[PDB]
Amino acid sequence: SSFSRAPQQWATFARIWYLLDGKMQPPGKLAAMASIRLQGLHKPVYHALSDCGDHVVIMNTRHIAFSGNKWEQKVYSSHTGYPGGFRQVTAAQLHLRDPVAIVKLAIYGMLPKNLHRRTMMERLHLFPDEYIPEDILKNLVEELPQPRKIPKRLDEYTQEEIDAFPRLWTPPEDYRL
Amino acid sequence: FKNKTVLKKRCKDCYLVKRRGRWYVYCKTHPRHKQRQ
Amino acid sequence: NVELALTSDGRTIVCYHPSVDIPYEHTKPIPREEGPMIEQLSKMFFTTKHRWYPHGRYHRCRKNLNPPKDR
Amino acid sequence: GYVPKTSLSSPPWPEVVLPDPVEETRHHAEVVKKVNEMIVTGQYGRLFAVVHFASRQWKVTSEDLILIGNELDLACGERIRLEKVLLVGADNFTLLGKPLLGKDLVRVEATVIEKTESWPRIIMRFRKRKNFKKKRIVTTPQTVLRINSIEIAPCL
Amino acid sequence: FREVVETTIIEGRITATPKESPNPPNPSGQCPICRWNLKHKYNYDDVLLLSQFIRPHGGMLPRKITGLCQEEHRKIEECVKMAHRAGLLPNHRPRQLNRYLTRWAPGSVKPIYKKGPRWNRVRMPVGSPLLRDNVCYSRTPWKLYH
Amino acid sequence: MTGKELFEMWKIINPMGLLVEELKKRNVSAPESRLTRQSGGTTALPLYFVGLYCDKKLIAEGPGETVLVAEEEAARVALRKLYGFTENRRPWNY
RNA sequence: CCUACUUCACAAAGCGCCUUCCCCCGUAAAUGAUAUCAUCUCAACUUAGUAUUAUACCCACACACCCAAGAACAGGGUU
Ligand SMILES: [Zn+2]
Repeated sequence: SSFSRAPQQWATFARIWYLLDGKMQPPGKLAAMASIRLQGLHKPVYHALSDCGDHVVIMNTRHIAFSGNKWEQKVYSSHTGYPGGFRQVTAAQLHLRDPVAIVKLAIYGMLPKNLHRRTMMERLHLFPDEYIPEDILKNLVEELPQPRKIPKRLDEYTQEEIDAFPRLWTPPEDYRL
Repeated sequence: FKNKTVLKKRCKDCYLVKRRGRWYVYCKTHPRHKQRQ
Repeated sequence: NVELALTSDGRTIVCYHPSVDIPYEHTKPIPREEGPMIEQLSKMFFTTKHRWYPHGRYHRCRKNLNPPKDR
Repeated sequence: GYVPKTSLSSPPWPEVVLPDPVEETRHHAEVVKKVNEMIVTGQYGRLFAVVHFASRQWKVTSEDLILIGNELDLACGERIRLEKVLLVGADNFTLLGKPLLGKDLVRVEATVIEKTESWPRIIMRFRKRKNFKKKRIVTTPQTVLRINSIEIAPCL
Repeated sequence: FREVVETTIIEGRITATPKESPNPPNPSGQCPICRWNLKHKYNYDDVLLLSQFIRPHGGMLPRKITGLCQEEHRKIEECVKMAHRAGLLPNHRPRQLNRYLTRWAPGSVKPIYKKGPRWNRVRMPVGSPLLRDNVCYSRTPWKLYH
Repeated sequence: MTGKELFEMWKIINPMGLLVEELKKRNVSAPESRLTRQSGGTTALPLYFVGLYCDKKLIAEGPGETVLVAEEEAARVALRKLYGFTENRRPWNY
C-alpha cells in the first residue's frame, strides 16, 4: 500500500519464476502444478485476459516417474500428415528420444485449448537434468514443493529407524533363508 | 504352440507357466502339447 | 500470523493481523528485418511471434482511442 | 491399539489438538481487549466494511459509490444508515459478524447522490423457422449512493 | 537361520535369528499382521514391514514359515513386487525409468495403441487390486486404473 | 484531493534526498537501501522490491522495474509514511 | 546423368549408363522365489534386444545483359 499507481500495477501484475524438481515425480502432477502457474490461476487477480501467467522451470524432467506400467502402455500418437505417416511411440521410447517431451505434452494437454496456450508454453522451461542456465537460475523466485513425496529405500533408512520398527514374526531357527 | 482359450495339461509333464503376460502349457516330453492362451 | 478471538458473548469474531516486516537478515545489499526482429522480441518477452505482427487498418480503427478510465 | 509407523498408519494430514478451554478463553480475551484498545485509541486509518444492502453484499469504504439497481424511495441528498454490516476491517484488525455485527459496533452511513434509469437493455426472443421474433426494451431504475463514513465503537 | 558353509566338506550352522518384538499390540492373532494391528495399514512403500518377509535375494518367504494369512501373504507378495519394481529394495537383489505402483512386470505389457471409445476405454492399471480394502484417507476412492 | 496521491499533488524530485533531509531533521541516520524481494532479474520485465532500513528496521519498501526505480519509489513510500499521508490513512471527516 | 549407343544434335531423352546404407520381438535361454525341487520372470533379475532411425542434404541479413535458373517472380554469372 501507499505505492504509486504504476509501481503498484507493476508489482501486482509482475510474473514470478517458479522451480519444480521433477525427480521421481509423476509428470501429470508436475503438469498440474505447472499448468496452474502458467495460466496464473494461482493468483487472486487472475483473469483469462489479463495475461497474468508466471514462468515455470522444471528440472530433472529426465527423472520423472510414471505410476503403474505407463512407461510401457502410454502411447503418444502423432501424424506427419503424409499417408503412412501415423507414428505411435510408447512413453519409454519418447522419453529416450526427448527427455522433456513427456512433461511438455502433459502440460500442453492440461493447458486451456485456446490461442493463449502457446504463449503460456513459452513461459515453460524444461531441463532434462539438474543443470539450468545461469540467467534462468538468477530469475528463479520460489521453488514449489514436489507433488509426490519420494518413498525411502532400505538403503536410505537409518539403523535407528529400522530398530524402532518392530519385528513382526519369529523365523524358525532351522531355515536356510 | 497351439492357441487355446482354455489351457489343459495333456500328459504328466505338461506344466502351466504365465510368461510375457499370458498362460502357456509347456512340455519337455511331448512338445506337441505346447499351448498358448 | 493471525490471532482469532470470539467476543465474550460469542457474536463477533475479532481478527488481529498486524503487518509483519521483512527481517533485515532476509535481504540482500543493493547491487551497484521483420522476421528476426519479431524473433528477438518474442524471445525477449517470452511470447509467440503472432503478437508482434501488425494489424490492418480495419482493426486499428476499431480500437478505442479514448477508453473510459476508472480510479 | 498401538500400530507400527507405516505410510497408512496415521492420516496424512497433521493431527490437531484442541487447545485447553481455559487458555483459549484467556487468549480470546487478550486479543479482544487489545483490539478494543486500538479502537479506543483510534489506531486505524481507513475502514472498509462488507455491508448487505438491497440483495447483495458490497465491499465499501468512505467516499465510495454504490449503484443499487432499484429506486429506494429517498430524496436525493438524503442521508441513510446501512444496517446489515457483515464485516468491518482496518489495516491491523477485522471484526466479523455471525452473521451481522451489532449496531453498537459499526455505523455505516450513505447518501442518496443520484436516482437514474439504466441504459436501455434489449430483450430479444428469436426461434428459427417459427416466425417467432419479439423485441422489448427495458430500463431499470437505479440509485447511486455515496458512502460517507464508517465509524466503529469500543463495544467489544 | 541355518547357513551352509563349504571348505570338499560342507556343513550347516545355525546363526543368530531375530525374534518378534516384545509386547504385540494384539496377542493371540492368526497372522503377524493381525497380531500387530496392520491389516489395512501398509502399502507398497513400507519397506520396513515388507523386507521382514523377504529372502536376502528378494524372493518372498513361504506362507507356512511366515505365518501370514493367505490374503495377507498375497498382499505382501504384491507389495514386494511393486517395491522391487519401484527400486525400494536395492540390496535384496540377485547378485533407467523411474516407476512405482507397477502391477505388471515391465516386459510383459503391450502398448495401448488403440484406446477404445469413452465407454470402452482401455485403462492403464496402477497399483494392485489386492490393496483395494486398505484404509481410505481420501474423499474419493483411490483409482486402480488410469 | 480525494483519491489523489501525495506526490500526484505535490511534485517532488529526488525523494531519496528529501527523505534523507527529513531523517536528518529527526536526527536519524541515512536509511540503508536493501533488496528485499526480486523476480526475473535478468529478463525484460523484472520486479524489484527495495526496502529502506533505519537501524535494521524496515521503514518502507517499494516495487519497481529497475533497482533504482524501486529505491526511488520506496523513498516515496517512506515519505508518505513519515508525513502521515499514507493511502490507508484516516479519511477526511465531513 | 549423357561418355558412348539409340531418338537426335550446341541441348532434351531411353531403348543407354551410374548409385542405392539398420532393424522391429513370435520366441529360445540363464539364475531364481511365491511353492526352499522345479519354474524364461504380467517375481525380483541376466541375454538374444534393437528406434532414442543412423545419418547424409541445406545453411553468406540488406541498371542492364547472359544462363545448364526460370511460366511470372525467384536463383546463378558478368574480373
Ligand atoms: Zn505333455
